[PDB]
Amino acid sequence: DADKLPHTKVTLVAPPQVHPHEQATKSGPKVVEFTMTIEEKKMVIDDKGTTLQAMTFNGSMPGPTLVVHEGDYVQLTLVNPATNAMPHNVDFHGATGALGGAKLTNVNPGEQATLRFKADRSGTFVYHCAPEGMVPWHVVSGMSGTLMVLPRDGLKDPQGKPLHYDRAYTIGEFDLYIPKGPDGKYKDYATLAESYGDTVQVMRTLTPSHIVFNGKVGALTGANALTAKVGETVLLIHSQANRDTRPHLIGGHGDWVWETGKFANPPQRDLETWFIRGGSAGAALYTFKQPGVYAYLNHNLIEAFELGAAGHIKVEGKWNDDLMKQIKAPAPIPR
Amino acid sequence: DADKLPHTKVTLVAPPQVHPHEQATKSGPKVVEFTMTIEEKKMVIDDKGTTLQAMTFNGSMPGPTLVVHEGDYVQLTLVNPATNAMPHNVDFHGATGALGGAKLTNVNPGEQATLRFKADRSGTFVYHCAPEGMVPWHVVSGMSGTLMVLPRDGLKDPQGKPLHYDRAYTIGEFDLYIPKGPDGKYKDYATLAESYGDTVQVMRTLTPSHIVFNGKVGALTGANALTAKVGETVLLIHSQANRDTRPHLIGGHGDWVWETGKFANPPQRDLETWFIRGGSAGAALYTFKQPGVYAYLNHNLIEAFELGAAGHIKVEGKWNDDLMKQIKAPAPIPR
Amino acid sequence: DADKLPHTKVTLVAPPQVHPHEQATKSGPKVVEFTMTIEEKKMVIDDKGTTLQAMTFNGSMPGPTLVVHEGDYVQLTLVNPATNAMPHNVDFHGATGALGGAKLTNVNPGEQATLRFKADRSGTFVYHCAPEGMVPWHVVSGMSGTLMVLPRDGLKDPQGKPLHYDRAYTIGEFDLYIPKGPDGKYKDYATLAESYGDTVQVMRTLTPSHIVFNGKVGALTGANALTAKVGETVLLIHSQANRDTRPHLIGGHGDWVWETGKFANPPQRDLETWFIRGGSAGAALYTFKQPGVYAYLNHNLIEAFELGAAGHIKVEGKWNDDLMKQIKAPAPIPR
Ligand SMILES: O=N[O-]
Ligand SMILES: O=N[O-]
Ligand SMILES: [Cu+2]
Ligand SMILES: [Cu+2]
Ligand SMILES: [Cu+2]
Ligand SMILES: [Cu+2]
Ligand SMILES: [Cu+2]
Ligand SMILES: [Cu+2]
Repeated sequence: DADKLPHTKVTLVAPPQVHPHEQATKSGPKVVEFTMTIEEKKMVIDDKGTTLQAMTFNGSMPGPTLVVHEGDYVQLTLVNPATNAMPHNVDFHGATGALGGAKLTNVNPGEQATLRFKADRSGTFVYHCAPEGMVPWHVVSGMSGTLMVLPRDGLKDPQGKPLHYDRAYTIGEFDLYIPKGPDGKYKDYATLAESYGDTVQVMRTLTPSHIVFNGKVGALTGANALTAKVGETVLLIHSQANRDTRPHLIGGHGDWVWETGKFANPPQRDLETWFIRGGSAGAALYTFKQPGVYAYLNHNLIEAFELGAAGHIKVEGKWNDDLMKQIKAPAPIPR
Repeated sequence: DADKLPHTKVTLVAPPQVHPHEQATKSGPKVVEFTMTIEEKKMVIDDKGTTLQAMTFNGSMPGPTLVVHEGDYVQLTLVNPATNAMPHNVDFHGATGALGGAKLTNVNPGEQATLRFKADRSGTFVYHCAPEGMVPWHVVSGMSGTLMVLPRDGLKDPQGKPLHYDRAYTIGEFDLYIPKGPDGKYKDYATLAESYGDTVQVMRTLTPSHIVFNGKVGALTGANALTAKVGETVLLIHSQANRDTRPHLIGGHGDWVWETGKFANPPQRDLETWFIRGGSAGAALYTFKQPGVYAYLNHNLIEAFELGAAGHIKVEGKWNDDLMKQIKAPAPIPR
Repeated sequence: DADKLPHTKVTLVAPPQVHPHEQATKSGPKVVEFTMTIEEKKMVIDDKGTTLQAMTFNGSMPGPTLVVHEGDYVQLTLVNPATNAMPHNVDFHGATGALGGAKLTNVNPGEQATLRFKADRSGTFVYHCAPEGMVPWHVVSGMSGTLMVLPRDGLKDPQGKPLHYDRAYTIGEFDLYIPKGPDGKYKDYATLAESYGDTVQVMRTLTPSHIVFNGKVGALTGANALTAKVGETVLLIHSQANRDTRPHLIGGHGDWVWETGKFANPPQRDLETWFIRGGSAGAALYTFKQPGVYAYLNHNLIEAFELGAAGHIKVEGKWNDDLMKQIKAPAPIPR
């Protein structure tokens, strides 16, 4: 009986980081408690000052990643402060029943609720807001994130050998539908409510205006690049709650990848590019072998470079000429 | 030799049901005989009364699912009544040769033809009309359905364990390209041929006006919701003859899924959302554990809730608080 | 050490053919040397005379396929002739470090460079141009191709059994973004640079004007249809550097398919339609069992038949009535 299990509290951290956690654990099932507080806020999403009347869990896109182990119970207190203007709820693709929890968590501004479910299936799973009658708007406006449910004995390759990472990063990719006025410029709305009708018109075209990692063009670049070093193994968690994407790490690979994001299935290896179906989260492991600034992107290259679905990984360490060597630098064609 | 095997006649049923059949069978190979009659008709596809100048196998979108076992031969009599305007035929993705049967089943109005092929590969396979030079149009206007070739000893998990279902449901998803006039309203055409030029313009934009399950918005909802109960295992067969989709059961999972639809391959488990490549049929098993109304949808949520790609499953039974419980109902935040 | 391994030179051949190679080999690792020369050129891409200001590796869309074996080193000399307008480079998805090679092969017109990398992972991998700030334009204008890294002991089925092909064909599929003038007709530009701004605005709409195999509508039809015969096994290599596609052989199957294109993973069998993610190359084997003209296409049928993503395979041999038979030819409905 779950009420009699030990309860532990986890403090969530902002993306792209993930809160500390164990992979293989000797611990038995717990009720792991989390709190998230909804925040509606206008956000600048590109270098030209275009804004999004956004909606978020915990003030970020994506929402923070919640990690537990298979057999644990997730107990979330969802808070919708009075400072907000719209109702919300939460649907966990990792949960069973009641439309993922959305039926049991309808919180209007000024309310909160607490939900518990058993995390009985391992994998990366999307959670997102889903108010009846306007699910897409709330999702495309920013309300999604990942629940990672690791197996108790950690991650395994297809032969049962253990796989281990030194660091997890979480990337949420958001297809945005920002309206334009008659002058062809993006509209800037004084209120969330005012953005609704025009935004739904754009959504229905199925053509996003921007596709961003972690909330804006350039979110994971420059000072905010992800970081690693040669010999380090990273897990890259990638969520897309509404639309397909095809992650790729330029100059690297997916050493082991769960593109459908479910760890009881054997991963695939050596992938150049993988595929995250809209409404899911997948995960890739990679162990760096070369230093340099890598790009991690959606390999529809228009969506990456023109619409924003690209970030970087700055990697420290020593260059390996056996893996790759510039035999002759760019020079005049022999005459 | 095929001519010397026992012949048997199966009566097809209208989607979303699937005609009665065995999973594991003791029976040996048979020539299984099916008849289908092409019906061109004007159908109402949304709640505003928009119409499609539709083309169907047997009067429904999708056509009925034909079920046989691996090793059986399928023998179809395709009738094109005199009252239709156009020539038609049939291409079975499950068959080998002559463009899937299409070159051997060219029936003009007033004609019929009979085709036999060996169903030597197990899986769900799309069949669709494919008249030379008119293929996209006949397919997007409704002419597709599923052939399921069950393995003789039934469905297997990756370790070879048997998987069994209590009820199969068949969902066809249709991307529709309905034209609009200068006033921005959907056009209503008196004849099939009248719809052609305008429909082709809309098709070339690759943007569907509507995406529907089983022929219309709301087809699998209300009185026509699918049904199940706690403890029951359903097989959800999903076809999309022209365009990708990404099925998801909200509040549930894909316990075992063949997203590429081919049963000699091992399935994957615990999927939140899977992927049906345009031009294919796939199949998912799920055993319900909670009662309630579930949504089964294409998890591009715009595609689902704005354009029509969603249905419901009403599930009877007892709520299980271990799996999910409302610890605290929505209430005001302590001030 | 790579410097001391034997070096051999391979002469590339024009798609759809692949240069002669072994599958299983007794040879040890080698540094395999290749040369490619970039050709910018205006090309006619459809039957009404529409032109693309194209960029190519070696004069063709796709660039030729490079075949080596796992553990070999690839050593490419990349030549950008004095007569081209733009800088180029190469990113091998099969290589590790320096953005796939891109940072080490920045060749302005009149320059060349030589890159070595270890092909330590088996599979079909995209290579494509990637000059900083112009990646999408160069890829969609035609600068991509496949590296096939064959395992030393050749292709294997899921149980470890060997799989052998008699002939490989390489199909590169290109989503094109050709601009239109105010009159609604496709623009025809005098120079490459003239095409830039307009092309970028089409690209951002995410809607291709054309999607073609090997450079143009009907490139692989008529006199240029691919060829085979009953009993022959072919390997069909399919690359898409920018956008998803869903290949299908009409009247056939993918007997064994690596849709993510990585040969250390077990393939899937009996596929009707497979899925090549944007930014990847995949591979399918089929053994022909019926003669006739097959269509090989992207099974979004609008993309295939309206936009151009279709070709043909003409197959010689003897019809097999057990696989498929016209029991009754089209004839009047009985009365
Ligand atoms: O490797 N894609 O830029
Ligand atoms: O079988 N696709 O036309
Ligand atoms: Cu919300
Ligand atoms: Cu969802
Ligand atoms: Cu037809
Ligand atoms: Cu087809
Ligand atoms: Cu280039
Ligand atoms: Cu690339």
